[PDB]
Amino acid sequence: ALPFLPGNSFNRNIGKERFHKSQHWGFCNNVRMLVSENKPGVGGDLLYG
Amino acid sequence: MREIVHLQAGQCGNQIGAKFWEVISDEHGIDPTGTYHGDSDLQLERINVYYNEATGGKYVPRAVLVDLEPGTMDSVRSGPFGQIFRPDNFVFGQSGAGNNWAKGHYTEGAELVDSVLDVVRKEAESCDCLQGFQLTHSLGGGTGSGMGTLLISKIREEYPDRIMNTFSVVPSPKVSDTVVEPYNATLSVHQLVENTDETYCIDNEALYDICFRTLKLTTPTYGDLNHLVSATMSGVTTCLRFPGQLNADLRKLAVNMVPFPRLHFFMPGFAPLTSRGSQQYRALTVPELTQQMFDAKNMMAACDPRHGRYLTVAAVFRGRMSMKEVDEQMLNVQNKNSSYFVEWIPNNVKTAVCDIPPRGLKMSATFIGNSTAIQELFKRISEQFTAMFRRKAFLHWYTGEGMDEMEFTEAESNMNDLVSEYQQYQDATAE
Amino acid sequence: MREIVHLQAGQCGNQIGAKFWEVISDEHGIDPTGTYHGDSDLQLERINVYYNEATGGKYVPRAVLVDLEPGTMDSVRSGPFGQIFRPDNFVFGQSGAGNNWAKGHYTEGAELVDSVLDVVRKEAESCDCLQGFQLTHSLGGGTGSGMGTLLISKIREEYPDRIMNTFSVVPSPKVSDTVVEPYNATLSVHQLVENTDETYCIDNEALYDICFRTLKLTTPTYGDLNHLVSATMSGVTTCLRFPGQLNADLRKLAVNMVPFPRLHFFMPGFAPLTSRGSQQYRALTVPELTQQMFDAKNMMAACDPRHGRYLTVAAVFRGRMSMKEVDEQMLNVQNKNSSYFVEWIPNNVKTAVCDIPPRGLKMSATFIGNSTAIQELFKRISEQFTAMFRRKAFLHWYTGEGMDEMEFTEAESNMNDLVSEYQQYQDATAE
Amino acid sequence: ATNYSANQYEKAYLPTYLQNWSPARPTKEKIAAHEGYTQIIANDRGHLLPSVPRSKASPWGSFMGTWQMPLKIPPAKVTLTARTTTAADNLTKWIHKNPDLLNACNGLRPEISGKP
Amino acid sequence: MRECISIHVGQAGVQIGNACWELYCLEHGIQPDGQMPDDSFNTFFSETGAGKHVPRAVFVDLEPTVVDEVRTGTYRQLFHPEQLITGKEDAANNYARGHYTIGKEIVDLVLDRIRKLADLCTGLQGFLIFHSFGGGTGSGFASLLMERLSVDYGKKSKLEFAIYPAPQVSTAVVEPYNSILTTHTTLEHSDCAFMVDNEAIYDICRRNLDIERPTYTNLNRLIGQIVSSITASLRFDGALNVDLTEFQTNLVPYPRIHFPLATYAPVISAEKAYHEQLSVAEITNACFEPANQMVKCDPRHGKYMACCMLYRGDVVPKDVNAAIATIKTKRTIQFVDWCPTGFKVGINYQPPTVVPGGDLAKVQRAVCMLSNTTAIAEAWARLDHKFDLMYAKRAFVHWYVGEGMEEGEFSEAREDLAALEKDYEEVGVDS
Amino acid sequence: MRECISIHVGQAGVQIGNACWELYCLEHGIQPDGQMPDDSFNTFFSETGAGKHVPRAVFVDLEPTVVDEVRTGTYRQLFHPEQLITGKEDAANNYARGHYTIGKEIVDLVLDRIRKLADLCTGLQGFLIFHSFGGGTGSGFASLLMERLSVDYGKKSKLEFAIYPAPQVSTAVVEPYNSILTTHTTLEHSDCAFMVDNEAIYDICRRNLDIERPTYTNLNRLIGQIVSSITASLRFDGALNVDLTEFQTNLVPYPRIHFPLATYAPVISAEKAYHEQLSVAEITNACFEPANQMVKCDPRHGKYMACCMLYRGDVVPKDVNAAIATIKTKRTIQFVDWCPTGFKVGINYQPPTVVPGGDLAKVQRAVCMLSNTTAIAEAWARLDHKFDLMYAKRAFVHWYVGEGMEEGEFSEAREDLAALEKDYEEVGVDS
Ligand SMILES: Nc1nc2c(ncn2[C@@H]2O[C@H](COP(=O)(O)OP(=O)(O)OP(=O)(O)O)[C@@H](O)[C@H]2O)c(=O)[nH]1
Ligand SMILES: Nc1nc2c(ncn2[C@@H]2O[C@H](COP(=O)(O)OP(=O)(O)OP(=O)(O)O)[C@@H](O)[C@H]2O)c(=O)[nH]1
Ligand SMILES: Nc1nc2c(ncn2[C@@H]2O[C@H](COP(=O)(O)OP(=O)(O)O)[C@@H](O)[C@H]2O)c(=O)[nH]1
Ligand SMILES: Nc1nc2c(ncn2[C@@H]2O[C@H](COP(=O)(O)OP(=O)(O)O)[C@@H](O)[C@H]2O)c(=O)[nH]1
Ligand SMILES: [Mg+2]
Ligand SMILES: [Mg+2]
Repeated sequence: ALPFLPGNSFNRNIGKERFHKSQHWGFCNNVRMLVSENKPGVGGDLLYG
Repeated sequence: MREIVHLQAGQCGNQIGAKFWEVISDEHGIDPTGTYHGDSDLQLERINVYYNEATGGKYVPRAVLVDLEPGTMDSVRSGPFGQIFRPDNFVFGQSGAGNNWAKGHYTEGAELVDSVLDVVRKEAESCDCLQGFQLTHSLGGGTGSGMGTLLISKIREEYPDRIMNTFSVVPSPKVSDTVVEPYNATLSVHQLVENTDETYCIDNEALYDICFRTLKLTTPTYGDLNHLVSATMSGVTTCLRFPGQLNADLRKLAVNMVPFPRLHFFMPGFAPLTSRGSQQYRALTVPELTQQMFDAKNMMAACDPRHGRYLTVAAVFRGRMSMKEVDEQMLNVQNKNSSYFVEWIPNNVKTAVCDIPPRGLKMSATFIGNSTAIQELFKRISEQFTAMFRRKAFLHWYTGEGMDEMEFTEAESNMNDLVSEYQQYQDATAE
Repeated sequence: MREIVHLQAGQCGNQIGAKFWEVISDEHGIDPTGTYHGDSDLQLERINVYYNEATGGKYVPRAVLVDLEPGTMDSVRSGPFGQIFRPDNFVFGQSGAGNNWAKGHYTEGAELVDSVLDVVRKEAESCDCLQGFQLTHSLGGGTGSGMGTLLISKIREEYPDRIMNTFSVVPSPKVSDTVVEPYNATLSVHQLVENTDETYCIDNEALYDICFRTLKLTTPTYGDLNHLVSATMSGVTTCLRFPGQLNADLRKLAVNMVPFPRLHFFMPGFAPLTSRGSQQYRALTVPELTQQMFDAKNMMAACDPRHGRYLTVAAVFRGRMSMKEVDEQMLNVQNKNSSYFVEWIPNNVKTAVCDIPPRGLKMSATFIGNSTAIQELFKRISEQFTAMFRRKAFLHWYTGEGMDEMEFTEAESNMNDLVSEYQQYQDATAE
Repeated sequence: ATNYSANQYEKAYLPTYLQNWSPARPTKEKIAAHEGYTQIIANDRGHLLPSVPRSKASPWGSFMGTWQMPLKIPPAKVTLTARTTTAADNLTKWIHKNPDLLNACNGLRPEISGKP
Repeated sequence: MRECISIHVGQAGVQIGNACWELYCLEHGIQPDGQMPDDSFNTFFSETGAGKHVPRAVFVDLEPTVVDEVRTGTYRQLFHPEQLITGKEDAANNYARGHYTIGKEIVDLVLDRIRKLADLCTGLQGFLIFHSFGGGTGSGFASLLMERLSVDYGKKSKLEFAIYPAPQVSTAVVEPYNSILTTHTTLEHSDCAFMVDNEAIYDICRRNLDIERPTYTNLNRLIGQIVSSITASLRFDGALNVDLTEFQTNLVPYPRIHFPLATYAPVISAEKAYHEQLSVAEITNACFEPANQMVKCDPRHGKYMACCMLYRGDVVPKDVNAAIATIKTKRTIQFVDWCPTGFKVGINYQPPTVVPGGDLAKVQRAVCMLSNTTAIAEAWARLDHKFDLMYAKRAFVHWYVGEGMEEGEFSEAREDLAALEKDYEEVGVDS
Repeated sequence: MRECISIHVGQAGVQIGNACWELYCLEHGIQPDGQMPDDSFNTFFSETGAGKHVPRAVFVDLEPTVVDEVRTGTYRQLFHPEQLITGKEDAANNYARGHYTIGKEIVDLVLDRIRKLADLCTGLQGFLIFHSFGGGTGSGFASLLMERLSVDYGKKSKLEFAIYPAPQVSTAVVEPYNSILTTHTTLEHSDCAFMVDNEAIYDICRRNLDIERPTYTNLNRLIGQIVSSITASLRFDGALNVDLTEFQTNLVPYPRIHFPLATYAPVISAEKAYHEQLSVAEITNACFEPANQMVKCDPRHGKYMACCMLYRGDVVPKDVNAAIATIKTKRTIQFVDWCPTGFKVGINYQPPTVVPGGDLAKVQRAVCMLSNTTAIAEAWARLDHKFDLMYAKRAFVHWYVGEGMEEGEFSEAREDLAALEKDYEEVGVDS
């Protein structure tokens, strides 16, 4: 419960496992795009929204 | 009115740029969805400087995230403020350079630089009056140090009068994370002296010290490092967004920091950094703010200014201060240590005051300083480059791109006239 | 305003200063937390002399703790008044000097001299009008006697006119706790005699004498000893912190005490020291102060002034008294004991009165006397120096540090020139 | 190879502060500038040209093992404070007897202080 | 996006394939049937209509029985039947039979199968090609494969993991003839190599993991860990992501010297982790202990020209720079004169997973190091010694001439290695 | 931070290490598994990745069975397995095999384990080294390790606890040869010594501890008490703490005289302590008694040159000084002329702990003493007497020469000890 400032930040990554990454972005029909809006974030967990 | 287009290049540029946008978003009260949730009216009086309007009361950063490798940008997408950036701004190729300046500037950059130019030319023509662009990258890489330099080369031809700043990261002496670092460093600064209004030299190893001894963090990750550099990029354009007793902007330092067009390498530093045990024993005053500002440990570059002479100084301030005190300190520091300040310019220092402090803090300040101690960073890099380039080490990768050997020869030559012309001004008589 | 930066070097320097900061915290009503909980106004009127200010009604001492071994600093921080000190002011290396003056003054004491110069420069420029500095150390040690002499030689060059006191500890003949003690004591007075404004010669066996005989403590710890020394360090500057009928300071005593620049060694002494039983039969009067004041067994050095001539004498009284009785009592001892006062200076005694008594006590006084009976100390050391130095013993430790041998020969010469110069003012004709 | 200077931050990288409690590499505190560019000194595959002068040092470093190291090594700490004139000399000659030991990377760099 | 194809060759390559491709199933959670019971597996697997994921691998051998075990093991349904390519008759420890007579039969078939894996992927990053210098297929056919892969893909990376002959033990007599000839191909048709002999891992396993009676399945697992940490930054996010093209540029100073050395640490058992603290200092010193290189050579007798570091797990830029700086301040290490900054640093997030039935304990941080050194020059001198004394009297030559290659290749192959040994010497001479 | 590494060598080293480290666990509170059910323990123990404290010790022996008794003892889990280093075959009472042939085998391995231990230390004070003059491994290897330790660690102290052979009793015939040869090698590669012969501890335990049939454990407990009090000032606070550097400088007056004599007091039984009060004066007179030295030499046959005092328990600084004054005023204790002040006093607070089943009754106060004197020169005289009459007939030297050391090394080694006696003569002569 702290205001955002240099030195006021604590990682939540301690003890978190499965730092997997999704394949957001990528080419379809030779066009750069965000392929699929429904992929989860890092950790295989749902994003915001 | 006065808009800033935030350029961005490479992994260093993206992780710096990802932290930067959330930092001013807290300043302007923009939630991860993107809508206004702040309270005060001055939090919406100059939001068009960085944000672009979209339907439904949404604010869109005027960012252009560029990277040859598509996968650094999904980590940008998967962050807290991930879905605030428009996907059409994301530009990426298919094959990276691999710390190879030659790949990113000549062969694979030339295929990607068409598409980014369409983005910025759309962003430029959107706003009425641009103040100028702003790019964050690193000199020891392949895309930011590579393509990112060809971008700056092209904009200055198109847009000669607008300003163009760079919060670059220069490689460090003690620890190096790339063996072809001095090859990319010299091939890049040669571009920076020719087409750039301002450059800010940041070194991660100088950021490493401050997290250790001034904040006393036990495990400072790269997020805290990216927080420090973003706290500086906020401090330079803050008077452009909030009112002040004594106003300033990005051009007000440009004319006033650069005595000759070749010398635009400055050394930033952030004042109100105190360890969480030191907050108990301190006093929030302006005399303390100038004391920590000018201390050589507080610098975020890799050279001691006590070796050289301070050409010009710019100290911008935040928070509602009394202006006798912010003026008597700067006369005090110019007088007491007269040897470190050049004589042919009396009154080397520039001051500015912004009433609105950073969010959650009472008083703050940001230091910009031009000194003849940056020359060691070129002197050290040059001989780190001569010792490598003599033996034709790692040259087949670079000469396999078809470039001749004489660009390197004119790369060190344009580095080495600088250090001579930099050193002449240090050894200059007043009368 | 009129400030003092308390230096602190070595194990003796720290445990003396840890008691000293506790002593004056009670006078100024400071809790272990660091806030003011006193009652009278005068307890917070001139607190800026020793304490720096901070947010929240907090006061941090203006102290600089220095030690080469971290072991002494840990026990200071773990005391009751251990968290009061600011964490930045702690400065310390990794390995000790091992009672080697040469090790502490040249080889490792030099790596630590850059940082202690930064903290001292930090505290010196905060205070607007710095009266001077103050150091406490021991001459038989490795860092207090060692690096502690290097600081003095450096700070004099930067701040020449400012006063420089040292409450050093001189070795004792009857029992010695260091074998190589004569070498460090000789090589440091030679620093002291050139670079010092006043010097107090506190001796531990004299303190052992007082605790056993005067106060009659069965078990006097070193804390009780450190109470005795501090009770003098308060009395030198009490006229600086509280108003009185006739004020003084360091410079009023310094100007009036040393008739020649070479001779600045005095003996302290504290007047109202009574045992437990003796307290029943007493009556607080000014003559009872003076009777114990000049008694030779109250001295905290190992030299009896009945063997020499009192060059000039100070007495700083503390309490609400009469200016007639204080003046008549320094008159009576100046006439009864005619021979022990020099003949070429009339009225060899300097007096001052401060109204506010020490806390919990009604009346007190402090003794600072300069006499020729202090050459009894320097001749005493030199015999223990030439005895060891004839056989070149305990020397490979010293000459292995890279120092040469003429330093010992001149240091004895400067020491032996001093006593020959001290002797001639004992045997002096007026007319 | 060459260790440069962090200038203000050199205290952070001293050998003992980095928990390396052995003899360590030197620090190049000052450097000069080179006017103009530099000529190519090696051909392809990193071979030096015929015309350039080369060092006489061994191309494979200089490291001594236990069986290669001399059987009677004088100490590093030598202090001539009370030695007789000849006892000073046999110690000094003893150190200088084997030039290979002092020159190796793992070999000791002695300290000598004082005169008999 | 990033995708890689593994081109495992030979009985060495196939058995390595079982160990690594099991590890890629546990890392991603793929069941042995081939479905996940989130798109993080595209670089190695590839999905189909049925939801199954087929590996991006091509197992090749010239004899059936090793691959036949794979076709009926646990993962029989995991692999596509078409990619496990075999042959009716093998080379039988013969380069010529595996390069000119039997290889040309099935060369065309596999070059069609590689293309049918190439077109599925959009962004190819490179080919990881695994073979052995000893056997006929791993030496002969794998040498043909690189020759025909060079022409079809000019720019694509071709990584070459290899098993080099052990200095003392070898399971073949004619093997030095095999090793000499194939080094033509891995000199001009390869980009990087990772030669590793088994006797070093035999020594490392029994010294560190306490397994006194190892087997090839024990050895296959550590090689699976080495390839895993190479592509981890490609697979999961990191503070400093390092790509395949990154460390190809920053490991090879000259096109003929592209032969780095692998080094993995920590490699310790579960009992030996119960007593031992693991910190980034304690494992990065292990990368430079000469007892842990997976080739029997000592870097203390040579000098490093490039070192690439691959961190993984709970690691901080705190400890990375402190450990690297401590490495540099060591007189034991030797760097070539032209390479002052010879470090490439990669930091990843996902800690290494543990296979059940393995030997290592599960740990929070690890490292892999790739160090091009000139101390490998000693390996060829012994190799050219043994090839010399066999070829001086024409032993085993009738086997190779009968297959249908000229004997002039034998003498020519000896001279190229004769020139290559002098190459590793001239980089050792400083000016 | 105060830290010591123990390098115990040989059966005497291992059996002393069992008794010494059993004291340290009970002293801090570590359970035998390694779990503490205060950072003070860092001087000996090191925190790990499970919550343990593993010692900073290196047990080495050339015969396995002495170390195997540790590996199956109570403390099998406290010690890290890597630290206990053994070998197949032992030196078998032979300097040559311990120094040139079989000692050289494991000199590389134990140097690596020491390096890793020294890497973990933050500030290491020195190296504590326990061995014997009699055994081949305790003398031959320890001489080789000392010589190779100095080149690796030039400045750091190398203390030598050791077992000097007896005048009358003996476990060996050849030990005059082994004891002569090791002082010549270690005369220039050592800093201090505390030689203790076993009969001198044997008679003390008989006379004072009632144990008329002692064993080596009762001696090893007493040896541990000496080592406990030396490092006590590092572990817990005191009024006057001492280091390892402090007492090496004040006990070695000349470069070749580094053989003090240890003494402990009080040592009385529980039934004998009931009748006798123990004060400071009582036990400090016991430290000078000829009947209580653990070297069989009466210092009435010589003169003290330096005395190091180590007080511990319920002790008062005033009573340490009243004791020393009495000690000086008695010509039975005679001092050299060139050391008028020959004392080095340290004061510690924590009373010494008692192991259950031991010998000493637990006591409130205790004293330790390290007195360097020339009454050891007679001990060298009898050793040359035992070295001569064996050397005339060239007995036993066929063993030494057959191992690989020349006979000319026998004559030079005895010649140096011929000079060392004359060294001990000149300092004992008064001018
Ligand atoms: N490190 C390691 N080496 C292996 C392994 N399996 C086989 N080898 C090596 O392979 C060599 C023998 O050649 P192979 O690869 O088995 O056979 P090949 O390549 O198909 O050639 P041919 O036998 O003629 O068919 C031996 O020298 C081994 O060193 C393994 O699992 N690990
Ligand atoms: N004080 C004491 N002395 C011991 C102890 N153990 C052995 N010694 C002495 O050590 C001498 C023999 O050397 P050891 O330590 O037993 O054996 P070593 O050092 O391994 O040398 P080698 O026997 O040749 O292998 C004997 O003469 C004993 O006096 C012990 O526990 N305490
Ligand atoms: N300050 C900072 N520097 C970074 C960060 N990430 C990488 N770097 C620096 O960037 C350099 C490598 O960047 P690189 O990925 O090669 O940039 P690119 O080639 O343009 O993609 C290294 O020297 C790092 O020190 C970060 O998050 N913060
Ligand atoms: N009077 C007094 N003397 C002290 C105290 N603490 C230490 N000393 C003296 O300091 C001397 C040793 O100082 P030392 O530790 O060697 O100083 P350092 O080497 O600079 O750390 C001893 O002779 C002690 O008598 C104290 O609290 N009071
Ligand atoms: Mg085969
Ligand atoms: Mg033995």
